[PDB]
Amino acid sequence: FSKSRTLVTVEAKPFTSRIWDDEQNFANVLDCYAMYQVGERRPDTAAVVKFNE
Amino acid sequence: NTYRIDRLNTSSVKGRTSGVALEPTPVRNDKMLIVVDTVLYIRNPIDYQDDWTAP
Repeated sequence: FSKSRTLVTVEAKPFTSRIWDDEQNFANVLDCYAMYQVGERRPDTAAVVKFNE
Repeated sequence: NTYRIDRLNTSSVKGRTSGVALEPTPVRNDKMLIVVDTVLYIRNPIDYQDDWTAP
């Protein structure tokens, strides 16, 4: 594929690691979340090769 | 949580002639209460994803 025009990575929340103290439960729980979606703009620029054993 | 306001009654005029005893009359009273016991509320939770994908 092309490394500039074959793929796109739409991001609404980038990578984020966050530590919040739980008080009701004794816990310094650590969250680590990220929301995104990848789509293939211009699939004509990709060339996969299937391998039939 | 309570609140008190006292109340009071009234006496009545009565007649008398010569040698007649003056009948004593009570003046009743009471109290009134207002008690707060309910919490009005609005609870609107917005999820993170909807926050991250909407103004």
